[PDB]
Amino acid sequence: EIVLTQSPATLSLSPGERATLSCRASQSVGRYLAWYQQKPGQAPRLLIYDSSNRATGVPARFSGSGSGTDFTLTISSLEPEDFAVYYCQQRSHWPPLTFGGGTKVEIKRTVAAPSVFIFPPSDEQLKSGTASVVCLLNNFYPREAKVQWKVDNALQSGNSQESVTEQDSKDSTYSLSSTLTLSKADYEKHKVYACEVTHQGLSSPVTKSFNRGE
Amino acid sequence: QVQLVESGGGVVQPGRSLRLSCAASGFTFSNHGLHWVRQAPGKGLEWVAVVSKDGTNEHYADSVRGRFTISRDNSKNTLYLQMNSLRAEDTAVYYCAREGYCGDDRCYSGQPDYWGQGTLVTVSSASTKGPSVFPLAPSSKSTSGGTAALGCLVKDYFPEPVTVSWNSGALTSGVHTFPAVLQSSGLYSLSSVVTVPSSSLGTQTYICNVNHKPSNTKVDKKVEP
Amino acid sequence: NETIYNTTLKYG
Repeated sequence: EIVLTQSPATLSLSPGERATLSCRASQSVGRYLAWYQQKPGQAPRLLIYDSSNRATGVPARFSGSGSGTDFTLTISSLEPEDFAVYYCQQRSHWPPLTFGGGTKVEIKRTVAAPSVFIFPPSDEQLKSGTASVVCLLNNFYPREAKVQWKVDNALQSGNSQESVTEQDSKDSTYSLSSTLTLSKADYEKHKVYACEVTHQGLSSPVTKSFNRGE
Repeated sequence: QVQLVESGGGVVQPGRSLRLSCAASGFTFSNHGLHWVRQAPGKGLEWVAVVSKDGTNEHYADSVRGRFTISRDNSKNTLYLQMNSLRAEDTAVYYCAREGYCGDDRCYSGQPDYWGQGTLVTVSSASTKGPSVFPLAPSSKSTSGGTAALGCLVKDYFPEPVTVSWNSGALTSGVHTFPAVLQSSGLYSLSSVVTVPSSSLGTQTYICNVNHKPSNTKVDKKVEP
Repeated sequence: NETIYNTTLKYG
């Protein structure tokens, strides 16, 4: 198969700026390379085929270039509706028809530090035999953030899962939820539960913590 | 207008079978090859199969060969994907897509140009289970400079989806309902939170309305400081 | 009217 490598994974830009997206191939595809746009919940839409030909209804600000193993999609001046994920796809050597891994074009805004909140497990859940501790990181930018759980200062690994919202449509921030899950028996063996948050908007990492049963 | 409407996705157990259909209008059906392309949750696009415009030729992604069969009925403008021997890794939204015309001969273009809306296939051994709803109570440790956070933890349900509203949908400002996470149990769990003034914990009531139709679960939980 | 795309795979 011909593998397509897209870069960068994320482009963070403001409306009116130029976006340039790269698609590289593991071997030459000639000019048989296409680009799609996809918004959340929606199907892909064809933008470009044969490296540089625009499909129906595609505005002039989208332009494709390249041949062989080196291709780009350029958006000369980003409009609000242009923030989406973009995929390249080759048709020179198939099956299989292959796609790149996608580039997300996201809205850049000023750095915003998260507000951090911690929630001990509910008494009702503890009666059922499980303990979920939730750490909330609210309204931050950029998306990159590190959440570390510490239990009596011991750094936890493998017993938490996190979830992140899509970029907020009006303030362009993200929020993140991290859940530490323990059995009730394991949870009652320790005292201090802490969520330690590292983010570019904080001068130093922030810790939220509580004493079990307080 | 070109129209493509897929159906047939659903929850299915490993080893069992599902059949997808895609109905087409707005173009000369027999002039175009047809593709299936899938997208696993949080992942990119992966090609599945193609069938020639006359239905006499087809090709498959290596990982579905011997498991999925693509077919078409030109008399009904319908494309099919028979999905057998399903595996958890087959969980994805499946799109049907026509490709551009290439000529009168036995040809493919390999250029998808119109896509349907997608149909979701979820392969899992799990059984239907309603969620437990637990409060995320506001407190000293969820208060920051006049802002308090509270919420509901909707834990251990199957399958997706659940709906969460606050105060019967009247309160959406400050609400974040997070994407569900799949636990090692095979059950899902999610949190819905809202930030409010700390001055409002005694003057306002906050109730999360959780609905899980597969289990007929409807819970209204008042979240207390 | 439909765009005519180059053939990239044939069958027989």
